[PDB]
Amino acid sequence: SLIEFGKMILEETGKLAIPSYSSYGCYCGGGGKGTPKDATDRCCFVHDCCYGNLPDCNPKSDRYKYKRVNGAIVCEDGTSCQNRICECDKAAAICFRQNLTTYSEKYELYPDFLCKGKIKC
Repeated sequence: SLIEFGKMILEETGKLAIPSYSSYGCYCGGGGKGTPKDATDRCCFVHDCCYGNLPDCNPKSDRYKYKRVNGAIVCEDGTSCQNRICECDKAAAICFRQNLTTYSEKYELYPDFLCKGKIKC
């Protein structure tokens, strides 16, 4: 769930999911159209695609558990949806941490009409 995702993001990056990653670019938050603007946005695209691979799961509300072993994120065992959701989210958090040096506030509240283009998962 967004509660766990939010916590991963904060832990990894030192940034609050809302609003740093909830209105960024074309895919972070309410994405769904266009070419991703930068590496962070691409992280959101991949994350959207990962969720899109689980059409009978409910990633926003189904809670999972995770722990850290030596700083690394480890998804605890739960149902099979919880497992897959967690791996999607873990990958996004690490993607965000990897691209922190190019995070650009100019993409915050990015306007919808500028999200142009096409990109398949």
